[PDB]
Amino acid sequence: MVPISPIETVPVKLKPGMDGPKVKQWPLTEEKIKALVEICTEMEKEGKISKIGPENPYNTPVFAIWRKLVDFRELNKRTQDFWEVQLGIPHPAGLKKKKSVTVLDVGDAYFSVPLDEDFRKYTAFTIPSINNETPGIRYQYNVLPQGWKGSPAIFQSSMTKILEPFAAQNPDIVIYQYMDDLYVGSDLEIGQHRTKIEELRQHLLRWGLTTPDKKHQKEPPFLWMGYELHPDKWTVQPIVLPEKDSWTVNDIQKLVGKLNWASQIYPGIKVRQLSKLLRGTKALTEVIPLTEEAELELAENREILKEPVHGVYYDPSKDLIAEIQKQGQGQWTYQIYQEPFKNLKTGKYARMRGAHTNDVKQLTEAVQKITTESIVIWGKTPKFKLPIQKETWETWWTEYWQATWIPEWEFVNTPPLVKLWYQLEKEPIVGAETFYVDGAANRETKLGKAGYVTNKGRQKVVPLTNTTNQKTELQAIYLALQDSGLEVNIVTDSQYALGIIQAQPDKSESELVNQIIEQLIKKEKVYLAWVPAHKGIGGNEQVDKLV
Amino acid sequence: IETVPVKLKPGMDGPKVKQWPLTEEKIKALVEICTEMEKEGKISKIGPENPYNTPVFAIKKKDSTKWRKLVDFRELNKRTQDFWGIPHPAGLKKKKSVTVLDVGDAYFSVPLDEDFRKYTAFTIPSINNETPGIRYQYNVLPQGWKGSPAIFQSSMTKILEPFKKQNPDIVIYQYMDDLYVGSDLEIGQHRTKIEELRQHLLRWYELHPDKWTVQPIVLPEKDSWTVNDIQKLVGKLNWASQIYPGIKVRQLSKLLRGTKALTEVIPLTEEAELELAENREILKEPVHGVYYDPSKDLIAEIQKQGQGQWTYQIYQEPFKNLKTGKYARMRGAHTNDVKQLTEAVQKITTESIVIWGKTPKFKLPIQKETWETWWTEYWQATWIPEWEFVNTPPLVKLWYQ
Ligand SMILES: Cc1cc(Oc2ccc(F)cc2OCCn2ccc(=O)[nH]c2=O)c(C)c2cc(C#N)ccc12
Repeated sequence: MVPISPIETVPVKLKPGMDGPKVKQWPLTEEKIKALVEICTEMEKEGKISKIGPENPYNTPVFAIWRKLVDFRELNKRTQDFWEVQLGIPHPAGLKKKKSVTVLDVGDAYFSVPLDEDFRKYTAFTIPSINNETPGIRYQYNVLPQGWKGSPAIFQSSMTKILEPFAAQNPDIVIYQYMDDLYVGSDLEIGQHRTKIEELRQHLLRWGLTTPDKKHQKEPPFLWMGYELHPDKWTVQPIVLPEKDSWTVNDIQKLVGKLNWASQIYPGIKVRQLSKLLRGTKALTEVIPLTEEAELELAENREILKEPVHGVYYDPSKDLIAEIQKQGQGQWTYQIYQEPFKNLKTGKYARMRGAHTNDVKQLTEAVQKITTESIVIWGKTPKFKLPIQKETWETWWTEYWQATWIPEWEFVNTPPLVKLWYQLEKEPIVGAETFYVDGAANRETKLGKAGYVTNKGRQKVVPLTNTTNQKTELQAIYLALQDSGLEVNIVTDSQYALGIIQAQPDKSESELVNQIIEQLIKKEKVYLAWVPAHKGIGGNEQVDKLV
Repeated sequence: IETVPVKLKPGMDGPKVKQWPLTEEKIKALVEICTEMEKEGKISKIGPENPYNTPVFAIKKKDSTKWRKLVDFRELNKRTQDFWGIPHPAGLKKKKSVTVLDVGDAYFSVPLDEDFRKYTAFTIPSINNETPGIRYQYNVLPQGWKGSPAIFQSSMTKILEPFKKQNPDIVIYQYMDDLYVGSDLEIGQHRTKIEELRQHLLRWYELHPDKWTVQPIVLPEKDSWTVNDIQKLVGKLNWASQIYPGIKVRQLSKLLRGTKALTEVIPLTEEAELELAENREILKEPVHGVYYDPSKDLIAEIQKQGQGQWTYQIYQEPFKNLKTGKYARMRGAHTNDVKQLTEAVQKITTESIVIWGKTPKFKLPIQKETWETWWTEYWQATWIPEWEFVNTPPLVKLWYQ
């Protein structure tokens, strides 16, 4: 009998100040009891468990569904925290093409790994005897129980420790490790590859790990985690979109999720009009009608999901390129590729929740997103093709009050182009009329006034109902813009209005602000000056709008 | 050679902090470095029984192509028990010149308390989550930890004792992995003495505090004023009135009377000139009742002025500046705002370390996502400060210009 290499156990403790679980065993049918007796008998014969004496205080409930099911929920609540490296999964677009690839799924994953003996007394459980006229049959685990909190991490660590020397001795092959599966790949010949796979499963057999003996149970195409993996390409598993004349909130969430999942390879996927209906959530039962925008959007999604699209694999010897296009309404779409028309992957970016915004900022955010995603997937930052002129970005970042940066990029011309719509003067304009504006509202009656006086004698005061101070201060500026020439100087005391305009939005949720923007766009030169209120500054009249 | 027991604060579990994505070259650098460190017993591989994690990444210091490993021990530092204290050398900021040395290599000699080692756990990440990350824990004193210098205080004292007894006019301070040495010598003599101290540390960044001071509020001097000029002046004075008590602007605002054009020239009255002069006199004086409170946080605000110029203010209570300044140094940063901001934050933090012996909390004029994406690419400092992000443009920008 060839000795199998010993697998060192991982020391495990319960959470501090806690003790092992004691739970009353559930009553079972005689059939269930017999089934469990047989199963646990063969398991005890296999060494997975062992009978224990009455000394052990701790107990876990067991069920039969025959297949047994030990409910470790309480022990899981009482077991220590573990390090989980399973956050995130490998993305197909990040894989490098290999001439020969093998998939190995280890049978009896958790039952091949020994458990810390000082912890085995906490995994104890009992089998109810017939009619309960005898003491229940007591058992404890000697290996990792499936359903336990610590099983995946320990199994993973053990597997890694076992695989390390083979990997070190084989730089010519690459091994990916995921749960109960190993994915080997090489650019070697098929014979040499199969040979090295035999070597690997032998090396695993030395530690007592079983791999498929036959021709490996899975061959291309591989269906894995919503993906379809083919030898020369990857894609997603076929999309399923339910069609019903009555939609609930949960159905909306599921549809949104599905579309998001499809959007990583299918370019042009949009999800705004459907996500807007997720306001006032937490109620899963409801009937929400769809607008024409949402219906045409979903029809467009059915139009894109009409024919299959494939992504390619990654070649480190070629440059990494990300191109971005504006879709409108705060929506952005991007394609990451190396060869033209052949995408590695695709994606989208929706603007965040804000009162005001402009295209350049959103583009920047998109760039940051794509950058982080790229670093995760390929470990490098891609070169960018952006629908924005170099000179535009120059003016923007040079005059922007915030610090801002984009990595290496070039201008692609694919309209709509991102542009700066208006620019304020840094100095007062000579020969331009000077509009001193002001607005003020009554807090109680919600009645206000907004207007201006100018150096040429031009005046205006407009009365407003249902308004606030800020609204009148904006309204005054808007009035100054409406009734002035192509060039204009504007004086205001509103830190609010100046605060808004100095953020340079090209779009807003306030109609008044949008109109102010539309006015600015029509102007040639605009100088916006600020002064303190109620300082008795001449030309600035609070008394004119306070009547 | 003897480990001193180190615990955490009551009711605080060890740090669990997500490791952020790293580029391939940085990952390889960290692999090489940590392998070499593992062969030297400085760190050891750990198992899944360790839940704790601290972020880690790679940088390149000044005048060096060699990658350096940097651990973000911030969370572990704030979760580490308070170590007690040496009063800050207030004479350090008063010295003519100060040189900063990297005494980090000395920490790897002293072993770390075993029971505490599980809290210094970190992870080298992999690209595309192909393989699980490599997990290490420290065996010796880690660089970047606040406990490491506190433990090495005695050792450092015994080592620097002869040099201290030799030159009583030389101030020596220690912060984290850095050793600040101040004096009044000549740059050549400074460099040679630094070589002497370095060789003294071997067998066992010129910074001039005198060329930096606080800054006053200055007002323009003009022969002729425009309506705009006077409006900006009145604005700045009205602002400064929040700081200086006796500022009045009524005689200047009286000039603006009526609605005139912004470019129209207004001659000043005698009352206005008098008021302006009085305001000048007021501004020439320092600020009333401004003190430093060691029990309070230091706040640093940074404004982007454009053309490579940046202004900053360190304070505790609003309108009570403890320090003001203007970083406009240009090295290789011409096309990159974020690099400029990062170097600015580093310099300000350094100054703060020299003056008060602790780092300030920053308020950065940058979007969170941008900064979080790019700040590690230009960070040469062994420590890290705390920061937040101001999303609303300040009006005071040109008032510090
Ligand atoms: C994540 C991964 C990699 C992999 O394979 C690879 C394993 C190691 C490597 F270095 C490189 C791989 O792939 C590069 C790309 N690729 C892919 C499939 C193919 O047929 N040919 C090919 O070239 C395979 C089979 C996988 C199989 C499953 C399943 N079921 C799930 C995840 C897989």
